[PDB]
Amino acid sequence: MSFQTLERERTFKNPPKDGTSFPDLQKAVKPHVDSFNALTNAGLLNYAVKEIGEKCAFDSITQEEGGALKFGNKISFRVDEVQIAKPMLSSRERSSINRKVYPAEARERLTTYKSRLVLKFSWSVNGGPRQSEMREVGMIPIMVRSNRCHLEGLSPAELIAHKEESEEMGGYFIVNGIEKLIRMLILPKRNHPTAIIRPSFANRGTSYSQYGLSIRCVRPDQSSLTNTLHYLNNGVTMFRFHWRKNEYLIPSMMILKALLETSDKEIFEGIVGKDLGNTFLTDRVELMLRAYKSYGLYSQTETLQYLGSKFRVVLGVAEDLTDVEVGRFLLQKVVLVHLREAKDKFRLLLFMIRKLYALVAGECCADNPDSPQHQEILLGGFLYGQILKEKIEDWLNSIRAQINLDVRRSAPGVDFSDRKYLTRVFSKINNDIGTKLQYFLSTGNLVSNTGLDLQQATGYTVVAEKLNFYRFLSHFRMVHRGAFFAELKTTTVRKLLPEAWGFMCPVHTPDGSPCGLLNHLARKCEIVTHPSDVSQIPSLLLSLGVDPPSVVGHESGWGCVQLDGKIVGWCTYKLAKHVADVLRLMKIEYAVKLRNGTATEPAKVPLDLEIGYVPPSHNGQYPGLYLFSNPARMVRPVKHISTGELDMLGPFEQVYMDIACFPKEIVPKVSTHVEYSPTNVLSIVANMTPFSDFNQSPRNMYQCQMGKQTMGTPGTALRYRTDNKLYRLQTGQTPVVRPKLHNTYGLDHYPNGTNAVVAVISYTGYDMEDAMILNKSAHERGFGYGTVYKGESFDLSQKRRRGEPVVHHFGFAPGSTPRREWLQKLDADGLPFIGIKLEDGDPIVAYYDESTGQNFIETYHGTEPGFVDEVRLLGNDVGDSECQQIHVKLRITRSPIIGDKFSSRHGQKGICSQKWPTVDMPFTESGMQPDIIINPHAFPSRMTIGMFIESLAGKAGACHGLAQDSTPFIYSEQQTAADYFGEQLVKAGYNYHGNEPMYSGITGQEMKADIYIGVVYYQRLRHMFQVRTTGPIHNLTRQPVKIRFGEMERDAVIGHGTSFLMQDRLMNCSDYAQSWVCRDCGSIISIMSTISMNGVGSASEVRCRSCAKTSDIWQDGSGKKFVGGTNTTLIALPSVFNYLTAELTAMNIKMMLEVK
Amino acid sequence: TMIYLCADCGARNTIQAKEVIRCRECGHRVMYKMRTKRMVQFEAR
Amino acid sequence: MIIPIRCFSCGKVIGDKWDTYLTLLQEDNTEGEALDKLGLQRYCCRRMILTHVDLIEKLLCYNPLSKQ
Ligand SMILES: [Zn+2]
Ligand SMILES: [Zn+2]
Ligand SMILES: [Zn+2]
Repeated sequence: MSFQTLERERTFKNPPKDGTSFPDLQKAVKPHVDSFNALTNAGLLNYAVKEIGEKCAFDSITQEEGGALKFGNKISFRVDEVQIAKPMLSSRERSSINRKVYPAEARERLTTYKSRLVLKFSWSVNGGPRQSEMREVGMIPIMVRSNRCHLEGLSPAELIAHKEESEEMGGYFIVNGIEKLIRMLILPKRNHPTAIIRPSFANRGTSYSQYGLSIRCVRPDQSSLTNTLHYLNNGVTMFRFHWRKNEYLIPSMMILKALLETSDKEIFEGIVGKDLGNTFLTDRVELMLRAYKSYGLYSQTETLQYLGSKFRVVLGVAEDLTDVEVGRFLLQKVVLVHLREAKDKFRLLLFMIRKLYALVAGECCADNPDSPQHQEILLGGFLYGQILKEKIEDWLNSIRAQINLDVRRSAPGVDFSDRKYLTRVFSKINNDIGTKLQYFLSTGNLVSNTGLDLQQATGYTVVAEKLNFYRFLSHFRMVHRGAFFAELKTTTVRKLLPEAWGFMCPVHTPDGSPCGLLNHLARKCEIVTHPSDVSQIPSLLLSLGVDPPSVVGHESGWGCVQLDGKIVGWCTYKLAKHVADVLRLMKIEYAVKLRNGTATEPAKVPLDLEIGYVPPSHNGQYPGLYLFSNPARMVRPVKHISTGELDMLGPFEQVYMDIACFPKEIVPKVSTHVEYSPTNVLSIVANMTPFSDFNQSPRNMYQCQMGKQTMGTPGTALRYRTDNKLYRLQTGQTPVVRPKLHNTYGLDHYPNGTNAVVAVISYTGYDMEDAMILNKSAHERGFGYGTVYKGESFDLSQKRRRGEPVVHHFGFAPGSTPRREWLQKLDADGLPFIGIKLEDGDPIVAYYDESTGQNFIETYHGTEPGFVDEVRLLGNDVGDSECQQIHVKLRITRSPIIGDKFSSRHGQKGICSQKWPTVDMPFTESGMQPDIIINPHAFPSRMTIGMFIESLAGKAGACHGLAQDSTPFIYSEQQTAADYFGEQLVKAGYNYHGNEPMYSGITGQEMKADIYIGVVYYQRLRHMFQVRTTGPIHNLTRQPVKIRFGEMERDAVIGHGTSFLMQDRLMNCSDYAQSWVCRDCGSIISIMSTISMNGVGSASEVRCRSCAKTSDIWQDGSGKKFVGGTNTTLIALPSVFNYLTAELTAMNIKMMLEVK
Repeated sequence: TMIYLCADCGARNTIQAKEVIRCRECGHRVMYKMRTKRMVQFEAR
Repeated sequence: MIIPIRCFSCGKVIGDKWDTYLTLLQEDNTEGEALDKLGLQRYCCRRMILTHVDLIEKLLCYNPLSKQ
């Protein structure tokens, strides 16, 4: 492979008008963007609002023995649908062509990127009116590039027509200007009953035990709620769940007989109907039926009414209607919300308690919720829709509450037929929610009356920190488990349990405390987000050899098949595996058809569906076929080996699949799948690593974590970036050694370092302890040239607290103006010259008050010479606003200075120590000086052998002109890449071991030993002093205001036994003071200098008040004569002790220190 | 007055202090300041 | 940004040699070793005009003083 130059040039020169040149990137960000689309389209929100329902309000007449407390004027209202239009221009007309607002502008004017939000409100007057009307409830953000922005479908060309870079990605909501983002978080698996064993159960429900079973059941609008099965020691199971952030425990048997008009014999024959008289299952089930019988009732309706009458309070249901319908409300709304047919819910509850008991007796191994097996992902658009629906419902409940209080006062206006009344109440409630979503996206704090079945409730959003492009992408693709486990330091999930191969990268993970917690996805692993119809799945299963029974069609060796939480049939495990194989085969075959010319019918068997065939084994997972078609699942591709076609599966079949790593590794008759490539196991940044399969893994880990913090280009369209701090390096080039995907992924458009002439040699003596040297000449010649962009804005509204209108205006009050600094910097508008050098004590901008008519000023907080590259007059609003916001983008220069950090792409960080003179440097027989000298004392104990490999490869590819490919897991132990490059280089003419004979720069005569020289890719970091002789002292305690010395240092100095040094550093240098004391009374505050004795005469000899009562006598500042209190002396002591005495006197407790 | 640049339309606007801010020819509401000729001196390091 | 004249390692100026090397790959059908015709005997000042990114021809299409 060669560097695509003519491609790159005839790319840049003419931006493509067809489409994005780098589809892999758009695919890499595909999660969030498709989340947004599936939100707006794909009938997602309409499902949420429909399954919200409607709210009723009326005039309640108390029953007062009536039993049916009557009420006539009942209004039941609901929203028909949600309409999200494009973000028009600040909609209200401004006498201009009302156009759209591209997000670039929302970045510029530093404003959130919002679009109007419309509801279709519907009525009912307890008749059948149900007329409609649209209600605006504010404006909510929109994500970039998404299905409701003006940037989707756009080619890089018109993206350049706007001020977004050629390869815009989208994926962040622009709030206030700052790129916010919703992180991907891991949840358990959807709707699959998981087994659980955890001690935390038993200590709370003491009759319970750690044995348990749960399921996170989810509605069609993706609104999951959980409900756990608690197997208690007596034998019954409690049906835990959550509502109003509160746990609730109702006996399983209760809800069972309440679910279906069922006879207890039907229960017993469903639960254990098999192997008649299985000891454990029989006796436990009996105990359960009996313990419920103890108190419960018999028929279904009695239990329904009892339940409704028991739970009518926490329910926000219609108060007046009835009581049994309350129970049905429960049974429909909480128990198993994913399902709809009560009989089917009942069958599954049976299967669930059956599996639970099997787990009780060790007949099934414990499911691991701490494993990507039992886990799926939350997207952004999905949680966005869920919280949106939540606010919808709170809005409905608020307006219902307003109608209710409207009735309740006496009868101010009570006419649920006049639309005028509805207008009045609509105005009565706060009709903006868009600010609520914008608020959360700014904060992340999920303020909900219900946790939405989510452990943690804070920190839900990250900011798309564009410091570096890798930081960018990694921000998109990272996932996290939640600080609820971070507070827990254990050998728990923080471990890399080996179900991630090809799913989430092994090495790509920060170090420190959040090490292991947050892991990024692998390279190719996608998340299916668009479900499909599966009706032909039960049809095909029925035709295939299973059947759903009505009376128990179940026996011993028969396994159960699950369609994403719906029992559909049974078959022996041989039939189970055969069904699994034939079904995937149908899926793949119809896939290769629909992809190509073959007609694309509604897919019989779509690719997304995962066939979790679980073979049986003792003390293993509860065996059972498990078909899943739910979206939001981890799904990765490989090649099915029987055919030659694509194959997709998730982290449920992995643990049971023999997928070969290599076409070479396959052993026939068993291995049924082959990896596309081992590449497909790593993440993006970790994959973009020369010979990453060589260095000891911690090096690669530092490599990812630090390379995400590099001083490269953060993009191309910088001119219109309103960020706080960006970083750009001036002279960039692609590496000589690279993995191919660095060209594929279009990384040619964000170089992050250059290619240095590295020579490993212990020559100078300054480069130990990992240190490094920088050739002076190569440095002045334009080496890694750091350029910081620090962009500050100023705004006048903040200093307009209240009471007055806009008063300040930028510029100068007409008349006088300071020239000594201001007119030299400020142009005339109070705004500085474009490109004028500033310093610290320097005005930046000038506004004056109107009333006072005096000029104010703004100084440069920063403490390094900065210029100004551009100033921006932000239109404050829609229009008709004076310029109340200005934006200055200061450019700071940071050449490579002593004390800054460099690092190759192997975690080999170094520090610019001395910038050696270019002539005192050694040289090759060709003579070019080593631009960078590193030490040989860095490679042992760091195992960075891939560094040497990269070095040799660079030395070769540079000479020949080759873009050395270094993809991991190509070179075998047969021929080492060492030998391959050794051929390359011996062809170049250089040494085969990379050595080269060098002459000492300082002595001139050659070294006894050849020296290792190559061409590494070096990027610069950005992580890179306060003197205080004296200064301000504190207000209270006269301390130098906020360097630290003490409280561990004290141990040090007293360890040396060096008292004078201690009293010197901590008393003398800190706070030294003279104060008098009354020697007799021993108090330090009753002292006072005597007052007005005579003329200047002698000194005013201080005296004591406590020790007191013509020359001896004296007076007071108020004139009170006194006498005595003579014995007074002067003592040195730190003033902070004086402060202590003060605040201790404030307690009436005081010490009486004496003196000699 | 002051002379600025309509961001999109690219049109000199000649706006004055205490004024509604927008492009006069196209209506845009974001404008940069032009770079006047101002003596600045640099070292070559 | 622009091709960094006076390469780091070598002392040879190269800033002249960018478009003259570009229209060698472009229309001369020779591979990167056209730089051998340029006279970069070393590899040091050689690896610049080889793997230099000329990003600035894409940054320049961002004049807000485009008047259009
Ligand atoms: Zn006294
Ligand atoms: Zn305009
Ligand atoms: Zn050179």
